[PDB]
Amino acid sequence: PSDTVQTRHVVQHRSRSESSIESFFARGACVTIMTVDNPASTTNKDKLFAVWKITY
Amino acid sequence: SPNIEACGYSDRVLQLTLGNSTITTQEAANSVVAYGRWPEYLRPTEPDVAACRFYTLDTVSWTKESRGWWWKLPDALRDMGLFGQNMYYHYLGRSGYTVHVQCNASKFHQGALGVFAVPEMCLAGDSNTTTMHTSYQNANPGEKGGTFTGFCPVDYLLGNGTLLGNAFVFPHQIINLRTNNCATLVLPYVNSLSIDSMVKHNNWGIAILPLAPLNFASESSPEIPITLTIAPMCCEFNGLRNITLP
Repeated sequence: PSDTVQTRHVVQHRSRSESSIESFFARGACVTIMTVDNPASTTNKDKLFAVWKITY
Repeated sequence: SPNIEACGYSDRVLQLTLGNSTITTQEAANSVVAYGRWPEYLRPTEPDVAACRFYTLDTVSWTKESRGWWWKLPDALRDMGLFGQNMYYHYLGRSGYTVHVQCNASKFHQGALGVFAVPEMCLAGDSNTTTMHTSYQNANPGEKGGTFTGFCPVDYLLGNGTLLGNAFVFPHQIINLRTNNCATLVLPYVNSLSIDSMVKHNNWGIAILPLAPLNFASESSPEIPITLTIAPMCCEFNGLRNITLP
């Protein structure tokens, strides 16, 4: 109970698996939204292609 | 009497962690056992750590005018957690005391404190025929304590009518600024009975008077603080009464 010696800390681990590195980033998040289209008309801006540099 | 010379500065910081408390004493060594006796059990309910742990009284300012200070046991520690409780809930009670008086200054301050533990220290009022005299409340100034003067305890008369110079018959240590910073006095239970009532009778009496004046280098700290940490040792009390909660 009440105690404030100065030991290392107190006890040993207590389950910390969901906090680990692999599990910290195991979630995929949105990185970008690319906008294409299939126009019949000559739209040179949105012209079919959409280019995006892969960056977080 | 206390002609010791540990080291002079500081070496080892060794903390006394009893129960909930923590002290961090200047060192550990250099302590005086009153008469060569350790607080022992009556040859009862023994609370141990519950009651046996360090409690700190109020800190008082030592100044170039100070005449002294005095306290009573268990009296002072009557407002201390479990030891404060067990004192009012029982008709009995005997206890030892580890009076650990600390006083810190610099290599620039000079003076000398003599911590005197007077067993059965009744205070000045020259009515031999009718002693006790001063009211229960005056005689018991709690944790804030009382003070000597140049209820009136005269310093050179140790506040009882006997020349201060002979005070050195009672257990004591001299906190001499150039040497020791701490004073350790273990006082075992001393009274006419095997056990008695704490609320009415005062066992010991811690009296710290100045043997040397306080002189500080040019301009520094105008005053230095003295602290009294007291602890109940090997205590027992009989027997719980209608735990008359206040």
